[PDB]
Amino acid sequence: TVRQLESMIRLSEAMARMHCCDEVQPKHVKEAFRLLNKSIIRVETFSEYCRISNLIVLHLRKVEEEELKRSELVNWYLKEIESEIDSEEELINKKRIIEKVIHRLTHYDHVLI
Amino acid sequence: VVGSHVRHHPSPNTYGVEPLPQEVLKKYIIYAKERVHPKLNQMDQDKVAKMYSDLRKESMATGSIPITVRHIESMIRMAEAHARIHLRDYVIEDDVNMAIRVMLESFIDTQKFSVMRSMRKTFARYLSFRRDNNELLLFILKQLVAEQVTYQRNRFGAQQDTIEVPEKDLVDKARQINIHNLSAFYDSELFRMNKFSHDLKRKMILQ
Amino acid sequence: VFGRWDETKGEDNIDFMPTILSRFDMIFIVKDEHNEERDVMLAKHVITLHVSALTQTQAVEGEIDLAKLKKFIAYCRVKCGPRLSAEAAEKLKNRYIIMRSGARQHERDSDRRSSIPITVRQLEAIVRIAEALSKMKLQPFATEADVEEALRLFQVSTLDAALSEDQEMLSRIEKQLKRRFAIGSQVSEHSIIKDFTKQKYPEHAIHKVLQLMLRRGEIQHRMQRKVLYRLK
Repeated sequence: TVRQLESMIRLSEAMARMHCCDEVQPKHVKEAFRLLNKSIIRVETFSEYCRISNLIVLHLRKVEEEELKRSELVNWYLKEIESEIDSEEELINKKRIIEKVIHRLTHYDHVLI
Repeated sequence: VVGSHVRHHPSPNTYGVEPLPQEVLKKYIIYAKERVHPKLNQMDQDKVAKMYSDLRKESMATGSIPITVRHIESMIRMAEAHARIHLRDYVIEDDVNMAIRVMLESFIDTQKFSVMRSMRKTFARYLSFRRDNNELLLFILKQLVAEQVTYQRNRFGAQQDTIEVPEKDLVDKARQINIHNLSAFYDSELFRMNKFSHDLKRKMILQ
Repeated sequence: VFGRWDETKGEDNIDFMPTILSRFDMIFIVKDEHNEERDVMLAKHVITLHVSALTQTQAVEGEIDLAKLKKFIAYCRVKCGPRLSAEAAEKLKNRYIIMRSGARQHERDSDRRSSIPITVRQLEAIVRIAEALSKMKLQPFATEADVEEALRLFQVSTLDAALSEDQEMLSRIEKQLKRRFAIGSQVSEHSIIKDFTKQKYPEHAIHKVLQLMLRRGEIQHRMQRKVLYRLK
């Protein structure tokens, strides 16, 4: 939040006081920014599943709002990926993965009906 | 925030022409409270009744949190408040419309996603009183930009250096809102404030 | 209990135990009866009251002033107190026996314990209401008309609260719709309307059931407002 901005300003002032300089220069701001970033720790649980789910939700909601079935969705996703997959083995593996993910989303997560 | 911090060391952005000084504002408030008593002798009951009936009918059609009599009373209060601002001894249609808009916005903002979206789509007529079409077009452009950025972040895994959007989608949405001209929006100050640019060579909007 | 009344659910809308409910003489239930023509009347009445509050404060038709009404009520309470008569007592006996028998039959048929029981306390409440009606006229003895009015009021309040054919018919429609619908299937509103009109049920009941289901969240709109689908 903005409290982080105030903390950054305070840390820059503290660093300037430490170095006895009369003005705040970008080095102190960079140090404060680095320290604040190192303070934050990411949560460990998966990202690929979230990205695929978000893409599916975005596509389905765009289709619904602008104006398909499960097979149509899978075909559209494969068509979009076409430029990214070079071999048939990877294509079929990704197809199985997305089919399982869609089944989980429809049945387990209840996100899609 | 940084400017405020820098200014107060020990050693004009709004569309309004000029904000009033605090003492004049206090005197205005005192005078309005002391010597203004608006009257409702010129109210239009038919429009209010029709609006209330339609609101209740469509709220029950949605089926969640129907409107009641209370809001109307609040609306009346707000109308009187507006009549106190302009020192009018009688309430006119402008204050009633403003109170209706404020009450409808407050009621709509408390609903959930689908209901709020449906109500916003249905009641665009009342919520647009004394509004700016440029603001609505800016909202549409922001929605489109947010959608594009979300798609880019989800697929590519990182943001790109530039954001582009076709003009045709904005034109179609404006037609849906019954707007057919956008030159004023391009020349509007809000367009430059949000750092948007329009390219006729590609018929695109870039940010 | 749920924040708004659910007509089809009937009971379970009251959290109070039957013990505390037995003490109350009368129980009234008010619902938001949505009529298009009624809301206009209410809005116009409210606006007219707000407008006329500034100018005149006068009785509509012979209404008693607040101070005069207060003094009159105090005088009536202080002055006298009436008691019942034999014929009214016999009539109330017969009516109470019939009401208790009907309540027992209704409880047996519905196969569910009523949250609003009928006991001797209700008989005493009816006696008290009749006595109050007689006291209102300063008469030393009550008449049959006061007992009839008290019985009418007690019916309209308590029997309507406890027995809460329209609601049973709505329950029938709800059961039929639950049996006909399936999870994940889509149904057009016109199909439902035609099916239930061929069964000769009123359209208003069907619309009310659909609105209640929408409130609960079982029914959702897929394509505009023409086709509905079932959720849980």
